[PDB]
Formats: sequence, C-alpha cells, structure tokens
Amino acid sequence: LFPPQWICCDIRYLDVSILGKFAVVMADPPWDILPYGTLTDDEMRRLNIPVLQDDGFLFLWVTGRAMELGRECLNLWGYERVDEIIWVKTNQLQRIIHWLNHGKEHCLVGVKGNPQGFNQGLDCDVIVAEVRSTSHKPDEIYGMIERLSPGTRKIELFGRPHNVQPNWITLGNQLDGIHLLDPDVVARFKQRYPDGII
Amino acid sequence: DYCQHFVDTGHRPQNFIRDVELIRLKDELIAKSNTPPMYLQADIEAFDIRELTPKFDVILLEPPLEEYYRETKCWTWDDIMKLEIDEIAAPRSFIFLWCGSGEGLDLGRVCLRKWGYRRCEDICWIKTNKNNPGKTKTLDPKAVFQRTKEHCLMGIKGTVDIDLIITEEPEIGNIEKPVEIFHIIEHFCLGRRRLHLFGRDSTIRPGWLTVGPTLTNSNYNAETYASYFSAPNSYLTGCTEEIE
Ligand SMILES: CC1(C)CCN(Cc2ccc(N3CC(=O)NC4(CCN(c5nc(Cl)nc6[nH]ccc56)CC4)C3)cc2)CC1
Repeated sequence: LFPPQWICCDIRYLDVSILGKFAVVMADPPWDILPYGTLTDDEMRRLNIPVLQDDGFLFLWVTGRAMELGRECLNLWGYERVDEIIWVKTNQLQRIIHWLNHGKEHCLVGVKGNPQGFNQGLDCDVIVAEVRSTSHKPDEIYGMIERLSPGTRKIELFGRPHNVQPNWITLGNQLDGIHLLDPDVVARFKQRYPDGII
Repeated sequence: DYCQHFVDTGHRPQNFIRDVELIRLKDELIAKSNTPPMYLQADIEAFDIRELTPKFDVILLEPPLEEYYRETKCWTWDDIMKLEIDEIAAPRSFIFLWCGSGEGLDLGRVCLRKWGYRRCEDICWIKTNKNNPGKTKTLDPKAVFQRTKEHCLMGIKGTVDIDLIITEEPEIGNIEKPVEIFHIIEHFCLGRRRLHLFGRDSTIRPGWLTVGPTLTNSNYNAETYASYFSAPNSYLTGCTEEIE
C-alpha cells in the first residue's frame, strides 16, 4: 500500500517480524552520547534489524562516538558499509552553519545480501540543504532513497510525525497510534496483537 | 533540492555553497615558531620508523591509496596497518590520516585504534565539479552513490575551524590533498614536532618534517632536528612567542 503508514511503539518490544521484508531500512537512533528517550549500546546491538531485510540497503545516521558504535551495529546486524553520506548544513544564503565546529552530519550506508535492480550512481554522497528544526534530518534523503530503489517497501526506525512518507512505514514512540494499510501487514498484526498492545 | 538538481544537470550539490574576527596573529605566531622545514627521502615500507626521533606531537599520514589512481607503488590498508606508528608518537599526540572514501573509512579507524588513538574529529574534503559538470564518475563496484569527497580522520592519544574543506576536484591523477589541512592542523596549536609521512617535494613546509619515498633531496639530521626542541622550547604549542 503506497500511502504513508506508521506504528506508535517501542522498537525494543515490537515484534518486527509482522512487518515483512524491505528494500531499504533507515534509522536515526537516539544514541546515548539525554534530552529525549535514549537507548543503551546493548539495546542498540540487540535491535532485531536482521529480520527486516534479505537483500537491501541500510541508511544509519550517526554522530560523535556513534560514528564507531554505529559501524559496530551495522556489522553486527549483518551489513557491509559501502558508502557514507554527509549532509552539509547551510542557511538560506547557502553558507555553512569538541575540537572543531561541526558543519555536517553523517549517514552510513550499509548493504546486505545481493540487492538487484537498484539505480546505484544516480546521486552523490553529499547533501546540501537548509536546517529545519533541531534533530530533523533533511528531506533530500527520501528523494535519494526513492531514486535508488523506486516503488519498493521501505521502513524508518525512530521516526517522528514529519518523517511519514509514501512507500514508507514509520516506527516511532511519539506517533499518532497505528495506521496500517498494507493487507499482509494488517493481517500479521491482528494475529500477533489481537487487542492492539505491546 | 540540490540532489535532484545534480540528477538533472551533473552539478554536485556542493557547487552551490557560498563563501567556500582577525586570527592573523595566530598564523604569524605559528610562522615565527615554525622550525625550518626538514625532509628525508625514505622508502617507508623498507624503512625502520624508529630512526625518526624525537617523538612527534602531530602525525599527518598520507599513504598512496590505489583508489587515488582511478585513471592512472600503491599502499594497501594491509600495508598501512603494519606501520609501527605508535613507536614514534608522543604519549600525548595527534594523528591526521587521509582515508579516501571507500574501505579506508573503516580500516582507517582500525588503524587509529591499533596505534592507540581515539577519533575525535572527521574532516571532509568536499570536491566541487564547477569546471566540468559533464563528467560522470566511474564508481567503485561496492559504491551506491557517486563519491565526491575524501575523509581525513583526527585521532588523539593521551590526556575556529570547521570540519569541512571545499575545493574543486583536482585534475585526474593529481593526488595532492588541499593545503588547507595544514592550516586546520597548525591552528590547533598541538606542539611543534610535526611529521608528514608520504609527503612529497611539493608538500615540504616550515614547521614540518616530511618523509616520503619520492622526495628528491634530504636534509634530515636527528641531532639537528632535536636541537629545535631542547629546552627552553620543549613544550611550546607553536602558537606562542619565541623565548628570548
Ligand atoms: C542530525 C541528524 C540528521 C543525525 C543525528 N540525529 C540525532 C538524533 C536526535 C533526536 C532523535 N529523536 C528525538 C525524539 O524526540 N524521538 C526520537 C527518539 C525516541 N523515539 C523512539 N522510536 C521508537 Cl520506534 N522506539 C523507541 N524506544 C525508545 C525511544 C524510541 C522516536 C525518535 C527521535 C533521534 C536521533 C538527528 C538527525
């Protein structure tokens, strides 16, 4: 079902098997590096990412010491890191916003299996875009991911309301309930959760 | 959406960044404090690194990656990992390691840990293609996107600038890294013993000891080099006046 779908929940406790397989996973985790609900490093290592894909791509936002930890989770979950996108943070005049001031944010790109029929090479590993709210990723990532893998099933982890997109199923704890339209998903959800509760 | 614009016209999004307090004293102070440039031809694979004394405050390491010769001796990360960097680093010191944009972003982190550093900064050289929008990039097999940048990783061991360098992409088979990396390092004021491994004649520079295989001349002398840091000069940051 092409239009947006989402599930308010805690990815720690949700049974992600009901969700099926996806061509692209994206996550922007709340690394313990706390102004919001943080996850520990073991909690991040234990996330059941491996069931989510058989052949596809993982897009994993990182920062600070998560740059290394995120590489660990990526490998633990069974992916190879094959690219790394950086988003250059500009203002409206297209000028750039520990030891150095950080003009950029990193997003690791992992691959798993033998994904085929993708359009590798269309975009380049730099995003230039204006900062919206704090902690918001740039919308360009979705256009990049759609050109890479058009029309396919995609899941986002640790999303918020604005993150909901067509072809995407968003998982987040600050979301407005459960909104599912794919029949195969709606089925396995009712089977696993008859009274809607995790 | 400059990403769609790149998919339309071939201009990398970084082409459109504009513009890419007088810290002039710092720079002058750096330049007053710089040791004379020293340099040594040395075939590093076959060269025992320990001969390089004293222990260095900063190490800049620029090994020739195969990927640097897209259309053109390359060092593998296998080779690089075996360099005995920890033996010539000072107990408190910094490393700046150019990692390319491929497996080096991972293997370079293994090296940093192997030699005893923790990464505190990831500096990106973003290459604009303003003078050749119509030149497509022959990608690495594992690549998912066109790769338009290179990473320089900053390591620390022991107790003004952004983390971005934007310049135009060098002509094919020019492997030079932006001189700006040197400004970013010197402005940190991390001390005066500064070694650049795999530099070339073109990278020699006041305040720096350069070692590489392609250097055409040497002037290096350990006792002479050490004299520049004997007391009362041993602990200078490189950002203060000369002791009278
Ligand atoms: C700069 C960037 C491009 C890169 C770095 N990053 C850093 C960052 C900042 C803020 C957040 N978060 C802020 C927020 O308020 N909520 C969350 C966390 C809570 N959350 C959950 N979602 C699910 Cl499914 N399970 C859960 N278990 C426990 C919680 C939880 C929903 C999203 C999102 C996430 C990452 C920003 C962009």
